[PDB]
Amino acid sequence: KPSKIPTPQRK
Amino acid sequence: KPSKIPTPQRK
Amino acid sequence: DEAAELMQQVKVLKLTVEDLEKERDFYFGKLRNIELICQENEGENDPVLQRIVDILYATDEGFVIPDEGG
Amino acid sequence: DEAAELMQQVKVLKLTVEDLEKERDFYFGKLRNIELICQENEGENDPVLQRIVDILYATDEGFVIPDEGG
Repeated sequence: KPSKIPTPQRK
Repeated sequence: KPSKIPTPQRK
Repeated sequence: DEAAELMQQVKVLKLTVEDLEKERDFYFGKLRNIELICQENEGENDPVLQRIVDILYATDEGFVIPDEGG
Repeated sequence: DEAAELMQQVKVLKLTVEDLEKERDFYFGKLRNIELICQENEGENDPVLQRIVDILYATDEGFVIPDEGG
């Protein structure tokens, strides 16, 4: 699934 | 808004 | 040192807490807007709204639901 | 005692971590199923799906979006 949803970076 | 969505209890 | 690990723990936990609750809060605020959006468009209860309410209501045993009794 | 507070901290942080990441994980797993559901029913892009994609995409400055560049 398309990783465009907001995240942090973290690790 | 209607507090039916799953939670923990916590506090 | 004993407390050196302990204080480093609170470091890692602070970090995990800040990573955790930053997302917990952000993600949950998002969830608040989906629940009432379902009642905004129940009227037209398309499949998405049947599968995302399943999402919102993805509860199981061991998990608490508020206002339990109807 | 110095370490007594520190070890109690990890207690509170453990507790906050367990409270936090239990919801962070549960809530986020729910979020994974909404995103692809939008592409399951884009076709019929009703208002809910316009306002919950706004939900899913509720990003702002200071917040990281993956796959940034289109």
